[PDB]
Amino acid sequence: GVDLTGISKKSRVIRHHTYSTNPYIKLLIKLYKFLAKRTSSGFNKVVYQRLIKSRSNRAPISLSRIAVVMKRKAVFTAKSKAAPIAVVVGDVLDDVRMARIPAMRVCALRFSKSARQSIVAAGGECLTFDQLAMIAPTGKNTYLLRGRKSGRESVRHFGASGVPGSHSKPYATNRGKETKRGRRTGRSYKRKAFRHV
Amino acid sequence: AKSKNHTNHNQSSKNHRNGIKGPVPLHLHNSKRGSWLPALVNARRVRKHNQKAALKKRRERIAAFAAK
Amino acid sequence: VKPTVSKAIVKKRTKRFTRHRYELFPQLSSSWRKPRGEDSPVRRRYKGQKAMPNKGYGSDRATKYITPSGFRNFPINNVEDLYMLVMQNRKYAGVISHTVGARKRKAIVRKAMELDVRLANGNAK
Amino acid sequence: SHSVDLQWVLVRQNSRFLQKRGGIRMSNDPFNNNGNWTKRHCGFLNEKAAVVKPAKGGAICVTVKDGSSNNKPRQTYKKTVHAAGVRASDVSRAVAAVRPDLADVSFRRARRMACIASRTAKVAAARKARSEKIKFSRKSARAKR
Amino acid sequence: PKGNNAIPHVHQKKHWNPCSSQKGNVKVFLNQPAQKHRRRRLRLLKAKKVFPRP
Amino acid sequence: KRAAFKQQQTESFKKAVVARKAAKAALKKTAYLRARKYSREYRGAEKKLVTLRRQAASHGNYYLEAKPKVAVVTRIRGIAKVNPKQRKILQLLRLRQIFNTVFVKMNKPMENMLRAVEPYIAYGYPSLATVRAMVYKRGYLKINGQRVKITDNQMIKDKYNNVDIVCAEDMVNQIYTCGKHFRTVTHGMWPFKLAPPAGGMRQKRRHFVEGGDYGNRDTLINRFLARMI
RNA sequence: UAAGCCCAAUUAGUGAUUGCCCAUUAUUCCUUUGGUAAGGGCGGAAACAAAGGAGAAAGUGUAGCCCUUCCGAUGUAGAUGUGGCCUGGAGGUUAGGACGAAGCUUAUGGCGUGAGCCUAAGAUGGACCGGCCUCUAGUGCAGAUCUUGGUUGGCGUA
RNA sequence: UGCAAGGCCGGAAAGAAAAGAAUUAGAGGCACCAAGUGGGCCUUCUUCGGUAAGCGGAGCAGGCGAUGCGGAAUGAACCGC
RNA sequence: UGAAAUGAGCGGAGUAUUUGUGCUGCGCACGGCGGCCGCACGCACUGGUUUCUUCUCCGUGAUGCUCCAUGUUGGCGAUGGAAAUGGGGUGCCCCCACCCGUCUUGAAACACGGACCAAGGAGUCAAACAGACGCGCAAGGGAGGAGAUAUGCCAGUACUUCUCUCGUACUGAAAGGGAGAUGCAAAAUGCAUCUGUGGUGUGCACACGUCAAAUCCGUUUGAUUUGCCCAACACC
Ligand SMILES: [Mg+2]
Ligand SMILES: [Mg+2]
Ligand SMILES: [Mg+2]
Ligand SMILES: [Mg+2]
Ligand SMILES: [Mg+2]
Ligand SMILES: [Mg+2]
Ligand SMILES: [Mg+2]
Ligand SMILES: [Mg+2]
Ligand SMILES: [Mg+2]
Ligand SMILES: [Mg+2]
Ligand SMILES: [Mg+2]
Ligand SMILES: [Mg+2]
Ligand SMILES: [Mg+2]
Ligand SMILES: [Mg+2]
Ligand SMILES: [Mg+2]
Ligand SMILES: [Mg+2]
Ligand SMILES: [Mg+2]
Ligand SMILES: [Mg+2]
Ligand SMILES: [Mg+2]
Ligand SMILES: [Mg+2]
Ligand SMILES: [Mg+2]
Ligand SMILES: [Mg+2]
Ligand SMILES: [Mg+2]
Ligand SMILES: [Mg+2]
Ligand SMILES: [Mg+2]
Ligand SMILES: [Mg+2]
Ligand SMILES: [Mg+2]
Ligand SMILES: [Mg+2]
Ligand SMILES: [Mg+2]
Ligand SMILES: [Mg+2]
Ligand SMILES: [Mg+2]
Repeated sequence: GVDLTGISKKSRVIRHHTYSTNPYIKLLIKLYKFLAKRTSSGFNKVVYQRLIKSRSNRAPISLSRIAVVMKRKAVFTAKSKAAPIAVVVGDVLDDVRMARIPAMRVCALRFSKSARQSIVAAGGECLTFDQLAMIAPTGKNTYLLRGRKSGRESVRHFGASGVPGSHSKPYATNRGKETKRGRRTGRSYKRKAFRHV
Repeated sequence: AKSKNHTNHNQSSKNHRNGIKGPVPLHLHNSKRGSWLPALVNARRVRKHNQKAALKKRRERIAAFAAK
Repeated sequence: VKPTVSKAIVKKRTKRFTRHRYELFPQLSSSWRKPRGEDSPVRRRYKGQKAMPNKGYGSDRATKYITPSGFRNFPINNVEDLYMLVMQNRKYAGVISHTVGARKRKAIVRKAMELDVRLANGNAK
Repeated sequence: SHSVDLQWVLVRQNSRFLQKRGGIRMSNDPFNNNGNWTKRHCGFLNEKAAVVKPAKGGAICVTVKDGSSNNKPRQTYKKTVHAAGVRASDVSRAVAAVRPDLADVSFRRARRMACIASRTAKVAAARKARSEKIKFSRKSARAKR
Repeated sequence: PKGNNAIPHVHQKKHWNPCSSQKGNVKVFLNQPAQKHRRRRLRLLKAKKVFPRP
Repeated sequence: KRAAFKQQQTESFKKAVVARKAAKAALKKTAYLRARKYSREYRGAEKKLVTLRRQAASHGNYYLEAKPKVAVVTRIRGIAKVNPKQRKILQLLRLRQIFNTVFVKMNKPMENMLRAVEPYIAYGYPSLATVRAMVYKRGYLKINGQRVKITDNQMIKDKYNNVDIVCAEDMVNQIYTCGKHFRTVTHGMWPFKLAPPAGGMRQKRRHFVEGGDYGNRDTLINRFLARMI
C-alpha cells in the first residue's frame, strides 16, 4: 500500500465532449479541434474550449457593448492599420439604446435578425466561423469577447437573504408577503445591511 | 434512558479533511466603513480630485497619439 | 478457408460465478446476484467462500470473442447475407439462425461452398 | 449545399444499410468494397465512388460514380466491363483515377473475384458428376415464352 | 432536510380526487374538438335554414 | 512516383538523421572526459586524508573528520496507525511507502525533522558505491509526470537543461559531494523503490542501539542497503 | 546431556558481512479496467490477375480508429455513470415460418468480468414471430406471523 | 514644505549572499444543487465519582463500526500488514 | 529461431592507444621548530620514465501507419467404432470452510422471520416553485379560449386577429415620485455637445518589442515590457 490520503480531492471536473445535439455544432467542434491540435495559437485553443462549453456558460453579448469596446481599442491604433475582427462564441443581440455605430466585422455563432440588419445597414459584415477559419487560420488581428453573466435573476437569488450583509432576493411569488418581522427594526429586529469580512 | 452528553472526539479530523483555509489577504475587502469619520471625510475629497485628474490625463494621451 | 492465426487464448477463469446457496433451494436460479446482506460471508470476503466478479477477470483484448475454430460469429438469415462476408472471409464465420427452415438452408449451404465462406453450423463437407 | 460531412453525421447511428448483429457492425451497401461501416467506404454517400463487381463468365466490372449527375439517380452510376484475364493492377488504376484512397482495397477485391470464379467452376463440375449417378424422381422446367 | 425553497401554497386539501370513497370534483376537456365540430355544423345548418337573411 | 510534399519530407528527414548521429557522438566524448576528471578527484581526496591522519598521529595529535553532509533514508514500517504530525513529515520527505528511499541534506532544519519520525526510518551516511548503485540500477526520472527509467545520457541532458548535468556521472557527483545543484538533481528523480533485505532484519520495533533496526546507524547503512538494492 | 529459564551465534579462535520456514505486504513479469492521463499516425509512398495475407473511422462512450508510455484499483449508509442487460405495447426499417412460429425439456456446447445472448437435439408442439433506431409503461422477487392454488415429512403413525 | 492621507514621475532590486541557513507524489481562488448521519464502542497517555466493576463521566490521538489477509490454539478492538 | 539482431557480444580494419602500479622534477599546499628542517607522496605543469598491467578505432532510418505469418530430433496421427486438445458429469484423496435476511456498539448465538413449488406483490399520477442539462426566439417571448376553411379520411395536421400574461424600473405605510456621459461652471428644474467603457487595482486573446532553451534552421516551447483590456473580483 501507498499513503495517498485525500488524493481524489485534487481531481478536477472538466467536460471533454459536448452535450449538444446540433450537427453544425459538431462540425465546428471537429474543425476547431483539428486546428487547436495542429497549430500554435492560443486563439484556437480558447475557441475550442468555449465551443465545448454549455449554453448557460455562453452568455449573449450586446451590439452597443461591442461598439464601445471597439472604439476604446481603436483610439490608440495607428491609422495605417485595419480594425480587428470581433469574435463571439455565442449570440449577438441588437440594442435600441444606441442608433449610430461604425462599420465592424463580427463573427458569431448566431445573430438576431435585428442585429444582422443593424450591422449591414451600418456597413459591416456578418461572418461565420467557417469563413473565419479561412480568413484568419491562426486568429491574427482579432478581438475575442464574452457576454455578461452577472445580473441574471438566478445569480441575484443565490444565497440566504436572512444573514447580515446579504442582499439576495428570496423565493416568493407574493411581493408584499415577506416584510415585517426580521426586515424592520420596529418588528423585533432587522437584518443588518453591512458586515465586515 | 441516559445517553452521551458531549464529546469532541472526531471534530479535528473532520475540520482538516477539506483543510483549514487561510485568511483573505489584506489588500482585499479592506473597507473603511465605521472608521474615524473626520479622516474618512477628508479622504473622500482627495479621491474625487484624483478621478478628475485621471480623466484629464487620458485626453492628453489621446491627443498626443493622434498627432503621432 | 483457414482463419487468421492469433496468439494463444488464455481464459483467466473457466468456472462460472453462481449465486450463493442456490444448490439448497430449487426455486433459486444459478444466475449471479450481488449479495447485500450485512452479515454475508461472501460479501465480507471470507477465505473459504465463493468469489465475486470484478474488472480483473477481463479477457485479453487481442483474443476476445474468438471461438475455438479461430473465427468470429456473425448471424445470417438468407443467401444475400453471405455477400457481406466475401472479403473478410478469414475473420468472420456465418451462423444460421435457428428459425430458418430446412428448405432455405439448402440454398444457403450450397452458395457458401462456392464463395468459400465458413459456416459455424453447416452440414458435413 | 449539403456536404458529405453533414450527411455522415445524420446517418451514422441509423441507416437501412447498417447491419448491427451480435456486436458487429457491417454494411450491405452495394457500393461498398469492404462491408465495413466507415465514412470512407460508404459508396452510396460519397460524392465520388468506385466498386468492383463480378460479371457474367469470368469478367470483372467496375462501377464508377463520377459526381457529375448526383441529382439524377437513373444516370448516377456508369459501368465499364473488362474481359477476363485483366491484370488486378489495371483495375486498381481505374479506381485510382476517381479516388486514390481506394487503390489498395480495390486491388485485393479484384484478386478475390478471380479466385471465386475459378472455384465456382471447379465446384460445379464435381457436383454435376455426382448428380449423374442418381436417378431422381422430379425435375421442373421454366416455360419458354 | 428542506433547504432554500419557496413556501408552498398549493390549495389541495379538499376531497377533489375521485377515489373508492369520494365522488370527486373535477372537469376535463376531452370533448373539446368534438364540440368545436358540432358548433360549426350547427352554424352551417342554421345559415341554410335562415337563408337568405344574414 | 513520389511527388510534391513527399520529397522535402525525405530531405528534411535525411538531415535529421545525420544531425542525430553527430549529436550522439559529441555527447559520448563529453561524458568520457567528465568521468575521468571525477575519478581522479575521488582518489586524490582519499590520499590527502590518509596523509593528514598519519601526520597528526606521529606527533601525538588528533584529526577531526568533517561532519557528514548527506544522508540516505529508507522507510521500514507500513502505512497503518500513524499520528498526524508523523504523517505530515513522511509526506514531505516523499516516503509514502515501505522501503522507499531518498537522499537528503544533513543540515539543522532536516535533522530536527528526521528526529520526529525515527521509529519509522533507518538512515545513515552513504558511500560512493551506494550512490552509484542506486542511480544505475534503481534510477528513474520525472518526465511529464511519468516515472521513466534512465537508459541513456541524452535523456538526462534533456530533463535538466543545465550545462553542469549532462551525464549519469554528473548526477552521482552532485549527490555524493552535496554540490550546488543537489536540490535540482534529487527533486527531478522519482523516489527509489527497493526490495526487502535478503537475510532479514533483527527487530523493526527497537532502535539499532538496542539490537533493533530503526534509527541512525552511521556508515553501517551501506551493508543494510547492499542487501536491498 | 530440555523440547524449561537468562544471555549469545550461524556452520565456528579457519581466514572477516545473508542458517532455515510461512502473507491478498515489498521488487519484478504477464493480463484487465479507469484516468486532472502523456505522446505518435491518419494527403493511401511505388509495384504487384488467378491457376506473403488483411486492416487503416479526425475519433466521450462499441466487437473500443491504430500503436507506445506512466499511475491508481478493497469498502456499510449514500451519490453518480454506462453505443450496460432483460419484459408488455407504439412509429419506422429489415428479415423469418407447415421442408414447422410461440411455448416447454437439457452431462447441447460457444461467447461475455457480469446482468445475459446464441447454436445443437427433442424419438416435443402445432401458427405465428426475430434483429436494429426512436417512443411508451400496471417493466425484473428468496423471505413482508405476505395473497391464492397445489404438494409434502410426521405416517400406514395417534 | 514638518507630520497624516490618496495619487503621479524616476531609481534600485545577492528576486534574496555567507554563517548546518528548509522541504514538498507543492496548480491557488470562487460558486450552485443535493444525500446519509445526528443511539456509538475500544485502546494509548492525562484524568473526575466510586471499595470495586466487562461501572458512570471527560481531554489528545489511533482504531472497530464500514475489513478482509498473515500471526498470538480459540476472541470486533492486540501484533504485522 | 532473425519478417529492422545497434552489440566490450554482429561485421570490418589495425595491433597500437591510454587506465592504474612503481620511480622521479620544479613551484604551491601540509607537519615540526623558531626562516630552516621534514615530507607518508595532496593541487598545477594534462611534468617526466615504460619496469609491470590493459586491446583500440569505424559501420547499417522506417520508401515498414498497424496486426498476423519462418527452426531441429523422436512419439501419435495412413479417414477410423481414429488420434489429440478443450468443455460437461460422477466418485475419491490432501488442504480450506460456523445459517441466511434483519435491528444493533456488538450475531454464528440460548435474539426475531424462515416445510416445498407455481402465479401475483410495493417511489406512482397531478399541481406550485427552484437548480443542472437539451432546443427555438430575443428587448422581447408565449399562450389560452375561440374562429375560419383545406374539411364535408381527420379527437390529427395546416391558418388567424385583437387581447391576456411574464419581462424591458424601482421605491414609499400612504398621498406620491421616478435613475446617461463629458466640459464650462456653481443657477432652490444652470448652460453646451452626443462615435460612447464614471474612476482605480488585479485580470483571456490580440498587437509591438526583448530574453532564454530546443531546432530537421523552416520554426517551436516558455517567460517577460508596453497598449487596449473581454468575462470576473475588490475599493470608491
Ligand atoms: Mg441588470
Ligand atoms: Mg446522542
Ligand atoms: Mg466464462
Ligand atoms: Mg456489521
Ligand atoms: Mg499505391
Ligand atoms: Mg439533519
Ligand atoms: Mg523477525
Ligand atoms: Mg507498537
Ligand atoms: Mg495498468
Ligand atoms: Mg470499488
Ligand atoms: Mg401492459
Ligand atoms: Mg440435471
Ligand atoms: Mg408492479
Ligand atoms: Mg415467484
Ligand atoms: Mg544561506
Ligand atoms: Mg436514531
Ligand atoms: Mg452504558
Ligand atoms: Mg450501524
Ligand atoms: Mg485491521
Ligand atoms: Mg493461549
Ligand atoms: Mg569485436
Ligand atoms: Mg458459511
Ligand atoms: Mg442491545
Ligand atoms: Mg446475522
Ligand atoms: Mg448464547
Ligand atoms: Mg421484534
Ligand atoms: Mg406582449
Ligand atoms: Mg386595431
Ligand atoms: Mg425587475
Ligand atoms: Mg406604486
Ligand atoms: Mg415612509
